[PDB]
Amino acid sequence: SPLMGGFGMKHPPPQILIKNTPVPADPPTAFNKDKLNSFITQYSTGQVSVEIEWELQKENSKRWNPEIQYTSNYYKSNNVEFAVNTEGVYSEPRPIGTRYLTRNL
Amino acid sequence: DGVGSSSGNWHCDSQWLGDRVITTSTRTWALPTYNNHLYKQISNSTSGGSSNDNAYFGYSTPWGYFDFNRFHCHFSPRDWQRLINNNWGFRPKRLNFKLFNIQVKEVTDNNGVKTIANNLTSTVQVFTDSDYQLPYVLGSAHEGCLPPFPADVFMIPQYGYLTLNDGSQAVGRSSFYCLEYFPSQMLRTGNNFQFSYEFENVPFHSSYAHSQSLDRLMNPLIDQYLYYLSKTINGSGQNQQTLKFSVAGPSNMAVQGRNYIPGPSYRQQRVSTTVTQNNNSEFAWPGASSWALNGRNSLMNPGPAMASHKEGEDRFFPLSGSLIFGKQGTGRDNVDADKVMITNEEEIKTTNPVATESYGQVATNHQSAQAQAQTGWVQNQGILPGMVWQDRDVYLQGPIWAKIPHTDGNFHPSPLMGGFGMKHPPPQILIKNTPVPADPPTAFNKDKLNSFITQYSTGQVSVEIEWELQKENSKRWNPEIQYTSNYYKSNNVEFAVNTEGVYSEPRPIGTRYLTRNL
Amino acid sequence: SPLMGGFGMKHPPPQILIKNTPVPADPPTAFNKDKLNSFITQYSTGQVSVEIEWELQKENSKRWNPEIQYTSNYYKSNNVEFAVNTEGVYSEPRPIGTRYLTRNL
Amino acid sequence: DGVGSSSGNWHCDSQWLGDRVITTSTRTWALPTYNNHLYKQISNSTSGGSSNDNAYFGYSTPWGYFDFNRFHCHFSPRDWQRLINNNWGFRPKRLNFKLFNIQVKEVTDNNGVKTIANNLTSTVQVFTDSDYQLPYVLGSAHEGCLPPFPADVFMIPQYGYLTLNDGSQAVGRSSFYCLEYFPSQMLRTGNNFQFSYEFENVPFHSSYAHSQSLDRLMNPLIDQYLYYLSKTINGSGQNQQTLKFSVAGPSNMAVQGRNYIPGPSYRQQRVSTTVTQNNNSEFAWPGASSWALNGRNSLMNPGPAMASHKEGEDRFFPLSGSLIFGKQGTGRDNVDADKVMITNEEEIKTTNPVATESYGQVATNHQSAQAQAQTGWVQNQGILPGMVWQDRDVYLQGPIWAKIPHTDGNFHPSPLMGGFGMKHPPPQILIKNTPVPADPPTAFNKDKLNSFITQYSTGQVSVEIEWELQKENSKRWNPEIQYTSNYYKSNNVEFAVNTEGVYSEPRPIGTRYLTRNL
Repeated sequence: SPLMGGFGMKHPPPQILIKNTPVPADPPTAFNKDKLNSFITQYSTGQVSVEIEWELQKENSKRWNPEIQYTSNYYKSNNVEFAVNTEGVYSEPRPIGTRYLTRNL
Repeated sequence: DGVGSSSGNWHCDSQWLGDRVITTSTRTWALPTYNNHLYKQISNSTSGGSSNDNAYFGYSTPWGYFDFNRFHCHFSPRDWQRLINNNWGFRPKRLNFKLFNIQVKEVTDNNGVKTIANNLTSTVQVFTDSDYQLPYVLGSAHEGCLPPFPADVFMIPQYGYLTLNDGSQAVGRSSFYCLEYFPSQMLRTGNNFQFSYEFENVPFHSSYAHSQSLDRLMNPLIDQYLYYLSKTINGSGQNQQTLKFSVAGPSNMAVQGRNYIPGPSYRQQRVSTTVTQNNNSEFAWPGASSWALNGRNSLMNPGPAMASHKEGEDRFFPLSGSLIFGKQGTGRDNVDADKVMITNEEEIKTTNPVATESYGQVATNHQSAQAQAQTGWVQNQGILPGMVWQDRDVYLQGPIWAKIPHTDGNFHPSPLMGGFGMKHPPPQILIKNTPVPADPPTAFNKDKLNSFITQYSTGQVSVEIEWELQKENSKRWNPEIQYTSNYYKSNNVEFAVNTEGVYSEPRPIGTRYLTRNL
Repeated sequence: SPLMGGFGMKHPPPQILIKNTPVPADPPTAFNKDKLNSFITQYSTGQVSVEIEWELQKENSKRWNPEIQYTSNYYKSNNVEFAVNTEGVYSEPRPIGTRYLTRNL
Repeated sequence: DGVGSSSGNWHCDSQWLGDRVITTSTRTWALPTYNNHLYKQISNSTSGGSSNDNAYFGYSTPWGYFDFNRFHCHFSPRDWQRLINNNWGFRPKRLNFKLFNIQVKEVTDNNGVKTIANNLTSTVQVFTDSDYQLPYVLGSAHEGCLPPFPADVFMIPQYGYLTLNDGSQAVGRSSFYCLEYFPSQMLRTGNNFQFSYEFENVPFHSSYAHSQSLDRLMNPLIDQYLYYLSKTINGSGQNQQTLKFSVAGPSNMAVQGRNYIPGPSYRQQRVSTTVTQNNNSEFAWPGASSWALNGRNSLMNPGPAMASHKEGEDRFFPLSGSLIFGKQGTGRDNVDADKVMITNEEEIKTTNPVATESYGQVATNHQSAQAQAQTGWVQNQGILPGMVWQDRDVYLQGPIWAKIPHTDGNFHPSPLMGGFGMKHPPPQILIKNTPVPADPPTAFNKDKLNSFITQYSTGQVSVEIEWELQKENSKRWNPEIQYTSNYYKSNNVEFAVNTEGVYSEPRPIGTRYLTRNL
């Protein structure tokens, strides 16, 4: 199990590598054997989509009293947590774990 | 399809069948980049607001939206005249919407001069809130709808929404919505977008005016078999108390028994358009009727459907009881009375109470030999069994529909500004230009990109709505009142363009000209 | 809708009425027309079971920030909320509503 | 069935097939009312505890539970002797459990005299935690199991559980379980209860002792083809440094290369049963090995499976390294050494390190002409590749199984007290007398009833377990060591009743008498 947290796999999702194909500038009219070092300045943009299906393990606890749950605080604040600021900057105000429900040992 | 092939044709026409009329309208739109592709938290603090009643909290989105929630977006003045002069009612049935001929442009500024060129590879994103998961802003009479004149090119309004607020601050229950968290179709210059919508069943709008009044439904020739107390004393002194009863008949119609009563009220202040009849004081906000929600006062505007004025009292209006439209070219702030068009609901005076009067009088004590009978003015009256009323009339330039708020209970959810109330109205159609980043640095930087190519998009939008008609079957002998243009000579034709090409709507047009019995 | 909260029905769950059948004591050996007023002192006990099926309306919100949720407080206390005391007394420490999730108006 | 018909028969026997042995045991039980039908919060404050290491928080339930997690509950001494003398291994396969002949009694006290009578209409509730939704208390060596002697009548232990605690207080993560929130069968005197359970696949228990040691697996007649550094200096002064190498052979077995090494360690303190060899100080708790969890120290007891003592050192034991059983009639607190039975694991000295020794020595520096080579005692050693070890032996009076804690990771989850570790062990069987209220008041009172008829229940319980056997196929020529009774005359027969009818187990019996190669 990865020490930083997560799922350890011998064959994880493969690395996806992307590069802009070089586009040479105008070459000299006389042959030169050296590799070209004059290229048209280029960059690329586009959209990327990733879809992941997750399997869930539902809880079947017989605990009587209510569990601890992650919840936002109703108390008034200048900004909504996990939202944008007045300058459009998105922020994550706190780390959120996964361990709120309980089960016996 | 391709760069050199049109993705749609210009459809703008009205087709009149027997019980149905199909309206089609096409417009050319322009969509800029809003908020520089950013979401921004907004509030009365950001806009400088100070009053508690106007405090708000919300977000402004980089998305635009298409709005066609005004009748003139679909009906020409002639079609509107035909509809109102030939039908007792109408209602929308189904909707067809199309986006096509997408054209995305890039703008480059060198020095005080801008050059515009096509960006054939850029995309525009469009999706419909068919599940109604976003705040609905089409239920407010906002600007930015399709122009009434087909030749006008219009700018797509920016989409924004409000959430729960405490002053200029938010609360934990406040919600933040990201419109990129929705699946949306991405369209290049060759692509088009279309969807169909079916209106939920709604009652026909009352495009008629009653030819009878609620207090004059009896036979004027026959007495009732019911009696009334005519006298209490002994006429022509002390100790003169003696009960009396008389038949209620044509000579005294006011005391006849009646099965139904006029609809509810919430009294408005009365304002004259003859300025010297008004009080010499500032009474707008103070004198206005209002309602309160969580400590915030909101103007009662336009409020319950009530008759604007008593017969012959045309100079008076209720302070916030009526829709006010602005004439062409009218300014935004503090314009004179001649620069606006004050609608009136005099047609519903036969069933609805007068906005500036008490509902009636109610007994307030027990009369006796020592105490004279006392009555009190009913300034507001709620719904009572046996009440009947007419809803507010709709107008050519007025709204068409509104979304019924998702609540546990509601009563007669006809929109108070006029139109058809629906739990599932036509969905919001949101559109945005996909950001196109400028040249990024050659060294990786984790910050989000803030340098983008200046872009805007343009194209055509078509909306087709099928309307169901309720024909009139009146046996009235004398001719009806009909909306008509005036033959008398004028410098310009009403509902036409001026010498500068400016289209104007000179007056609001209602729907209630034909008559039917009560 | 009931003003105290709940579901209003013209035909709600019917009233279930229960009574111990009277068991007369020894009657006199001579007939007496008066109704008997001497009965064996009795009481009854047993188990009662009620099963109710509830239909659920799931939430389909597009809200980005986390919702307000009912949660127990982790902070230490002498007793667990909604549990028994050292004397076996069960207690409900607070009223719990139903309105924590949010939706547009 | 009915009041006058038995709901089951007395089944108590052992059936020995070829590779399987089926043990059946029946006992008579008595179940009182616990906590007067109440759930009670318990903690070290309620019991008067003060130390941090012994602080706890939990609940005591009115439910009892059936426990048969000890080998003597199923195996008679003769059956145990056969199993240990004739098999190299064994493991449970399947389970059958029965409750029958339910008898519920009511107790009435008039004045210093109690009368007991049947209550034919009262019920007893039984259910199994097949989904393992309740805290598992069968994994601890608790009293209250079925008696080893079939004629003994036993009292059902009360069920209790512990949750998260901070001192004597609870936290928000603490859980409270109501056992009435589970479906349970209600049984009158005519009803019976039964269920079947299948043991999950577990390795065979090692009921053998190795006839070879891990350091003596080589051929004693042939040299290795590997060398060792025999000398470093120049024998018989200064400047005498010269490397040397020799063949590792039978004459020096300690330096031969080996492929596998003894298993892990965690050193224990050494205690002599000859009291005058021990230090004249109080060293129990202080001198003991421990581990810490959330600031609480818990004794390392019994800890890793390690050899109890070196060859011939029988008088010594590890301070908390071994299971300690009490002789019949032994008191609860501060009993002498002759009143308890100290188990030992000398059979695993061939593969496991000695509990009271260092694992070995490890280099702690770089030797040079100025610094002499230094080594340090490895007092605890974790798992290393190539390690082999034997688990702790099981005993006739020892535990059978335990529940593997539901955690993300574990290593070799064999219970440290001995037995078979299972993620899904035999489920807890919980039993309780249904409360029978006394006469209630004739006027309604909303408070829960606190006046109940004094009741207790009795009946028979039967459990049948099928065990799989691993037969021995040794080629050993000389006879093996076998467990045997001593013929020499004695006042009483071992594993029998006394003149007062008291059954006693005079010694712990292991399983490792047969031998096999390493």
